[PDB]
Amino acid sequence: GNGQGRDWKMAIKRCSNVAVGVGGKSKKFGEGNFRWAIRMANVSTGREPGDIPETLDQLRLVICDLQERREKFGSSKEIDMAIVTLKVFAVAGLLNMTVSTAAAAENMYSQMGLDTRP
Ligand SMILES: *C(=O)CCCCCCCCCCCCC
Repeated sequence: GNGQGRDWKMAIKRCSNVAVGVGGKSKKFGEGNFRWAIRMANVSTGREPGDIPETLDQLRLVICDLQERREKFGSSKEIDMAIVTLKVFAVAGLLNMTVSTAAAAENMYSQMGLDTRP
């Protein structure tokens, strides 16, 4: 609540277009949503609530971590969603990509060899 950033406001505004439901009709991301993901995923990774990086490396790292934990534990829609959120935001943010659906973004991150397994 002090300083602002280009990639920050640009990422959020763009994320609004991202289709979390995957289909191209409502159910898109946003400010509150993006926060709910990073916030939850943060605590899940035994990391303080003040986790707000600004590098594609930091994002891809958080994913691999949360994935590893959620993996050995099984699978959870909640945590799963948070992951896909940080993914689309990372690509559509750092890469300023126009992710049509959170699902597509995650597919690219993994397809490129960033996210462990599909
Ligand atoms: C005042 O409102 C403080 C909150 C503003 C934080 C700025 C954004 C910091 C960078 C986070 C980017 C997300 C990376 C996954």
